[PDB]
Amino acid sequence: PGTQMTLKTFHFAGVASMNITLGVPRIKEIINASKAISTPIITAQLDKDDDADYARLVKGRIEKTLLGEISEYIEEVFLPDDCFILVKLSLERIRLLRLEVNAETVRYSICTSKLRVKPGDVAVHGEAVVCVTPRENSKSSMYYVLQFLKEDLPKVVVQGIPEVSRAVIHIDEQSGKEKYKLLVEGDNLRAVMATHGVKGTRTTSNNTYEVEKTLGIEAARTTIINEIQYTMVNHGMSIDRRHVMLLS
Amino acid sequence: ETLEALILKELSVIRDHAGSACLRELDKSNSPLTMALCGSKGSFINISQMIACVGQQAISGSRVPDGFENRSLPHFEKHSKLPAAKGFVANSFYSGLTPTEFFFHTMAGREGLVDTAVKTAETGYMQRRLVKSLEDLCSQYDLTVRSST
Amino acid sequence: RMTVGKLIELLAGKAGVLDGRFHYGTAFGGSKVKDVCEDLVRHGYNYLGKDYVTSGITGEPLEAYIYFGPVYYQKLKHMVLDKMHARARGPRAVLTRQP
Amino acid sequence: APIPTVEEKWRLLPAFLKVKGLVKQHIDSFNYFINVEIKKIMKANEKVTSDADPMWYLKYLNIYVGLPDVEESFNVTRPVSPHECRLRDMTYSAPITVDIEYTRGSQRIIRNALPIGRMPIMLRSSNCVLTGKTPAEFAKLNECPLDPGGYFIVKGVEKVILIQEQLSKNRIIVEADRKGAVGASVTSSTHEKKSRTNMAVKQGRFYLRHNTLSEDIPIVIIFKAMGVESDQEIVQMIGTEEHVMAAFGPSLEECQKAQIFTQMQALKYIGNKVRRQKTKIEEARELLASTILTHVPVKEFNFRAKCIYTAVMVRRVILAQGDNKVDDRDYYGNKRLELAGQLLSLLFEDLFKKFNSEMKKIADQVIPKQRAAQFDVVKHMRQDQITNGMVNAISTGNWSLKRFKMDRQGVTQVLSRLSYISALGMMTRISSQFEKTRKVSGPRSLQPSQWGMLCPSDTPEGEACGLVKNLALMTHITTDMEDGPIVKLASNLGVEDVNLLCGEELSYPNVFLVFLNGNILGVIRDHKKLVNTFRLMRRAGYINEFVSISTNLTDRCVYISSDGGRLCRPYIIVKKQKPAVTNKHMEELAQGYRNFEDFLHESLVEYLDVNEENDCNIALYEHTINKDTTHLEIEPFTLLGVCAGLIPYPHHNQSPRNTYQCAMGKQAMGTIGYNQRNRIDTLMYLLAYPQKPMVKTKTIELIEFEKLPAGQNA
Amino acid sequence: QGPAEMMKKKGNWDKTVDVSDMGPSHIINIKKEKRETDEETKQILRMLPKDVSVAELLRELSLTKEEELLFLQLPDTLPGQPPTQDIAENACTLADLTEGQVGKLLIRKSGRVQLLLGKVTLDVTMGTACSFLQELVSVGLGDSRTGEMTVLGHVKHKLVCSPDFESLLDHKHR
Amino acid sequence: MLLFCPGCGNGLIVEEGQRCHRFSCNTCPYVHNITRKVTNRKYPKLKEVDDVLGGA
Amino acid sequence: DDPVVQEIDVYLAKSLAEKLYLFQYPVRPASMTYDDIPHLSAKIKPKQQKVELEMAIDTLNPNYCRSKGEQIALNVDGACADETSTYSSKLMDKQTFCSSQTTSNTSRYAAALYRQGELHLTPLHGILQLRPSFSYLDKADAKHREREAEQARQRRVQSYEFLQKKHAEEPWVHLHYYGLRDSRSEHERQYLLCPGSSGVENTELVKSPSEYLMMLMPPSQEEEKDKPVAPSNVLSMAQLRTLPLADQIKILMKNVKVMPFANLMSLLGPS
Ligand SMILES: [Zn+2]
Repeated sequence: PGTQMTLKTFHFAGVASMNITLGVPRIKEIINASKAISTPIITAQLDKDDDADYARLVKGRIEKTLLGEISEYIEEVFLPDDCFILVKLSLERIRLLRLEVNAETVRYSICTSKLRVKPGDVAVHGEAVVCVTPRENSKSSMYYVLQFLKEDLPKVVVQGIPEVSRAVIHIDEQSGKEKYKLLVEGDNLRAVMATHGVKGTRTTSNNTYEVEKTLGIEAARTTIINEIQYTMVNHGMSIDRRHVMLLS
Repeated sequence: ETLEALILKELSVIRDHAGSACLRELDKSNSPLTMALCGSKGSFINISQMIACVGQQAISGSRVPDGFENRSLPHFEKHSKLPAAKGFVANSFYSGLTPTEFFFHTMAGREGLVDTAVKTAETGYMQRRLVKSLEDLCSQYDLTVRSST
Repeated sequence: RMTVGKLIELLAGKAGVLDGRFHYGTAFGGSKVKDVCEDLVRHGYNYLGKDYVTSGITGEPLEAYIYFGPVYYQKLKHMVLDKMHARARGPRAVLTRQP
Repeated sequence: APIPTVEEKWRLLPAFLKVKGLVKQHIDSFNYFINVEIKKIMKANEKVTSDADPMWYLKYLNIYVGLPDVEESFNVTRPVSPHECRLRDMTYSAPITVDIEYTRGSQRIIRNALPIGRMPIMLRSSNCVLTGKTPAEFAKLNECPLDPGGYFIVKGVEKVILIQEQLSKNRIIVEADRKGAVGASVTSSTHEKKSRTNMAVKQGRFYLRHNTLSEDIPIVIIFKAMGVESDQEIVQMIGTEEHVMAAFGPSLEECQKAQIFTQMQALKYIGNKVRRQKTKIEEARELLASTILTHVPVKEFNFRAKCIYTAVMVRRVILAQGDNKVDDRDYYGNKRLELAGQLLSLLFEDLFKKFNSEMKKIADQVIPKQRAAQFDVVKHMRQDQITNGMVNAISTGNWSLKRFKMDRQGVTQVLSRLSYISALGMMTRISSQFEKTRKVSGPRSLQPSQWGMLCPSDTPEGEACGLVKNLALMTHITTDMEDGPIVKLASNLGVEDVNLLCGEELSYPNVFLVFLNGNILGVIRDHKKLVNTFRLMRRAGYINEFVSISTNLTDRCVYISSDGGRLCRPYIIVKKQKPAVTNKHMEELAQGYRNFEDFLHESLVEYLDVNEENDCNIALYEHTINKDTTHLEIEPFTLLGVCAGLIPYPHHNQSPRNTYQCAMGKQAMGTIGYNQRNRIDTLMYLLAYPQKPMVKTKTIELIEFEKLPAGQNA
Repeated sequence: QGPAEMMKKKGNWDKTVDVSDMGPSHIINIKKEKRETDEETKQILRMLPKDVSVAELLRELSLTKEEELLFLQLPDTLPGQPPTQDIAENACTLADLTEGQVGKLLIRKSGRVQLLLGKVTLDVTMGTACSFLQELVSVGLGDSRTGEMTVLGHVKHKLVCSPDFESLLDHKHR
Repeated sequence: MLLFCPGCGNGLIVEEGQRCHRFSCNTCPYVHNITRKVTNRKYPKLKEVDDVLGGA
Repeated sequence: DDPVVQEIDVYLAKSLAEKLYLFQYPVRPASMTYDDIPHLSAKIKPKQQKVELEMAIDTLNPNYCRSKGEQIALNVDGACADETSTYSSKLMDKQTFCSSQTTSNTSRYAAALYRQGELHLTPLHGILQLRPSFSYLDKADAKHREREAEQARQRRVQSYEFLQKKHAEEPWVHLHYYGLRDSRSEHERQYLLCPGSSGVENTELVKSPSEYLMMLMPPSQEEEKDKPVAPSNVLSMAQLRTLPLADQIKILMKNVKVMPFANLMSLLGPS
């Protein structure tokens, strides 16, 4: 097949976006069984496929979010007797995003992967603004390290799966059903399955290694055959299934 | 992208209806038509280029990129987006192409012609790596599939 | 293959030979078909180059008309007298004693 | 109503071709070499010095190359024809002699005639028999009037030196690594200094890389070592843009943490890091003075010039973060061509230098001590070395310029005499560097910068598709310039020396830079008036017509180019909605009063480099002219080359069909020359009764192809 | 609304110690710290425009008629000859020119500035303004070892002078 | 935001001021004492509208 | 559009030509000047003119960390030795600046003073940038380090040491400082106001624009490679420069076979 193939254009699954590699390079990667791979697509099924707003809500629950985006304003603060970092939260935006967050959730995120800071260093004034206090560096660096901290915390994750990049709601139109379904990229299946709302027992990953790591090798054996047949036909070459079953 | 999808959409419609407004006027006993009906040689989409209109010459599935600063050639204004300035060729092979159209069309020809050798570069080593791991399996008289051991 | 220039060349060459003139075929120019077509009818040939033809095996006329004309053909260096080759049991390499 | 067309434009093409054009690249380059370059290269090594005995020296004063002749067994000579050399396996060459002076205890010994070696001669160059002859007296030499020339004869086998393609030098470029991290690099090539330099941003702070250092080194430490001691200067030389400085800011914390703040502290800090075979101060300083960013000039220890050079390059990196896009690797404006002259000159340099030094070896071994009386150099002034080196390089086809450190191969090919076309199409060929060493895969395709300079439809079948290519039918390749006057015009027109400025100035959006061949000149306002002044003076003809000027408003810099090796092409000038040329001019040219050169000085046509081609607008046919036009296309079919010019009606066929014919014209059996019966070649194919085509192109009349036809009409 | 979003920060942050008029708290107003621009160097608050040469002269002549120092850039050569020196290759220059009145300067309708130079006219253009400071000085070297020095003032703006080659080659085209 | 010493031109650094906090030069005795309250403004970017409104 | 406004005259002064020098501080924004600062010593090396300054700075003031001043004062000089002490007092009461040469030729640059109705010009004998000296760290390091502690030919003509010896051969010439507030400044500033009438025809500036162009931008090549007898192809419409007429017609008539004379004088000129 690798010789007769045309490898035609316009493969976007009907959403004019999020194309993937096909043909010779894809097969060259399926068979190498590399435990790491690009384009780590994951599919998932909703609890109700017509609940559009709830679909968006679970999307928000699963998508990665950062302190530097949930806030429209951040500032370093210097006072003659104190120094501290300030953040102003985007309240109306959070309502609009339907994000299930609260100011203090940042505090819980704080003291994780941030080197000796304590929750008491954070002054949660209220729903609008929260702030954090520095500490004596005491070695290898000076107190004015504030600058490094001030530009670093905005990067910290506050809500969502760390390993996900983005998720897209796919819609269909056929007479059987005009409904929605959720498509996600990111190389960790176990996380997406472990949430409310998602019909986890139907979730499917394109990369072999993850499904093997989570569902066992007998599920890997089936994902190979699905994947090879999927790529062959989505080109349009006919290979008898018994010829691929042996390979798996 | 929204704009460009509309552009390629309209241009494709131009070719679809141009071929449509050609296939019905051809006589029976016309030769390209006969050889394309029975299917031995050619295709309808091919007759349309050879008579009616050659299409948008996409490079790797996109409109021809801008080579110079914000334009494909000097012969067109900077930041211009009109169809002719990004690959569309309005002539058929019967009226004959014009300098810019000829240059863009030969660019799309060379893109493919580079491929034929290259797409054999990986094929050979799948053909090798596979058979070198899998040529030993054979089917026994008890209907099982067994390796050498 | 879509070689239309080969369809045209065979026509312009015909009007050239019948009138005694060499026709230009430059790029983005050359002699136009809308114009050569009338030199044929001046000599009594069909204005699109296809002619009557009679079968030399049966003697009864063909059922279609046929496209006659003069085309430039150029012979190439790859001859078959130079390419045939067959071995029974000739010499062998010393290091690894196969042919 | 349309503009009245000047229908006779095509006459200009024979006028251009009867002086320039096909095969003339090779001939002109060799002609330039043997007549002005050999003299400079000898001048650069005019005197050798003794080991002892002051005022003992040996001096060259002038050098000659003569005309071709043959050895004979009685130390006697006769001139020879090209064909006697083809038939006798000899080597078509001419002796080299020098006017040497050498010491004798007596104050002088003059010489004028001394054989130092041999030089092969390119056919039809100014020192060969065939030049200037008439077709009726070609017959007496057994040579053919139509033969292209431009190739050599060595050991009896005709050989060609293919046109090579190089990447441009001394020119900064920023790029994204495989890991995504940005970087920048230049090759600071003087006559020998091919050494590279590089910088990295690997972690969020900028650093340099070199073979000379054992680790990597950040920007600010070198800025301190360079003589910029204070911190206030840096924000000047980088700019006052808040996000730019914000990005730069962290790139100095790791520096100011280290308590190194004055130049010598830095020097002794980096001095310990050198790859050697307190002294570290001077050892570091010479390194920073002579071996890093060498192409940028400085007077003694006035480091300011290269300080700003680092500043500008770093600024580009910063703005690379805002937008990742860069200039493509293969935009033809950034690629240079090497002909026979540059290749051969680089070889003769090393060979002559090594001759002189080896002569010194034997001299030093005897002269002071080995006799009671002075030695004579004529006892050792030997002359087979130059001959051996030259002939072996041309015949074998691979050179080792071990001073330059390059060991390329595939520089020569035997001239294919399959037909008439194969010879010509061979003469205009170009090879390339990649040679399937890396998976670039991009450069095989065609880029729009190739318009008109290179043939679109000529590229070999098979694996080398897109690597080899062929020159178009009207294109000139420019020679190098002596750089004298052009600096003066900028100095007067409004440039302000950067040496006098602080650094804030390059920040304002109302100022532009100006470079010349990748070298910095000053700072300018109203770039437009510079361009208008330049073209207005170049049209009237003070400056050389091949000098080019161009602008890049995103970078707010203006580029001046005068280096040699970049292609150029003529266009008609247009102004105020009408072409400059007129039908009356064109009639005069037909009558023979005015020739091409007149058109050049009357400001009716001009050369446009591809790099300058970017800024103007060109109309194809005159009826498409509008307000914005700036030139016009002389004859559009010159987009096509020499083998693509046999195809009639190529603009009707599907292009893959025209590429395949471009490689079967080079194989059709036909005729080879008028002397075809007298040559004894290893293999030669002829047709018995050849006929000329009935439908014929116009390029098929410029190359006189229907005098040597290769087909039949069926 | 600004203050409405600001109230929570107002409730905690609004302290300051700027009333401490004593050593380890005070700042003298002349010893400000420095930011990268002269215009931006107004950091301790108690709470660029465009111009054309003709306008600058107009202000210095009418709106406030006062003398001021300038600095100009001269072209490489003047349209005379090296006085009694006859060029070797020395260009006619101002360096050795005679004292006193030497010429005039004129500006046109529509604001073109030009410099009357004998038979010919030369164009003048403004250079680049800067934030930093420049001054003019001189030295009274009366003795072989010692002397006295004087400073005359600060230069404000600088100019370039350049002949228009278009109006120069037009006398008779090459 | 970077700040330079008027005394020596080098960037100023904050230190543990004795009564009120302090910018100080790393080398020269020039110093600066914090009197006023001061902040710098970041204004980060927010999420786009397409998929924030799409699907409600 | 005519030169209708602001027709100001121009004047030149040579009285201060050898005295004018231009000093600037890139580190000092224009919004303040050094008028209040006493410069305690000034110096020049006239040969290869280069300048050094020395000036005072206040110490009692709150923006002075007197503790830091004392601590570093004990270090930049010998703590209690003061062999080459730069500050007899234990505090940094003074600073020094260095200078850097800006160009090798100041001739094309002149100072200009504007006055209502008159402009006065004078060349500049030199332009130097100014640098704040950071050398005190260097001598602190030197103090700490010292506390812790015929002939063959050469090819070293380009040596740093050689040019530093040439530089060291000139001893430093000292000057007495006087600020801009001194009446000395105006007393000498008047010298630039050169005497003369409002306007007189200049002895120079006589050359014509065509003449001015030719010697402004002279031919780079002073002798032509080939003769105008046409040993190689040569211009035809641009009449041969010096060729005798009898040979000019010969050149013209080798091109065209037959020709009625009536069109010739267009080529050889009506004269
Ligand atoms: Zn400081």
